[PDB]
Amino acid sequence: MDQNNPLSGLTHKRRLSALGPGGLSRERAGFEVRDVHPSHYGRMCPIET
DNA sequence: CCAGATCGTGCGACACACCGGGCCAATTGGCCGATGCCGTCCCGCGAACCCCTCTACCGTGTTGAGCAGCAGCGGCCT
Repeated sequence: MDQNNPLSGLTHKRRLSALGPGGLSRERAGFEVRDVHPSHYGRMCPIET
């Protein structure tokens, strides 16, 4: 857990990660899975990454 | 004006300067010689330490991209 301050701890939760066991690895993602789809509106923040 | 500080000079004392004598104190420091406790070693036995061996109802299966070489096949050529 990341405990610099209340905001950092809260933002450690509410995090969606696309890489891990069963996901896609860091070096393999193209440039289409790293884009802001127009369906992100209200489901995933386009600024905070 | 003239009298003590400074110094000259003088007499003595005198603290040693000598360089040579003639004995001594302190203080030895060696181990001398004699006595005694510890290191080393050679067993002595025993606890453990590691290796080898055998047991016979029977039981039968584990991403993308780039570049290059090989196998199968269409189709001439004889």
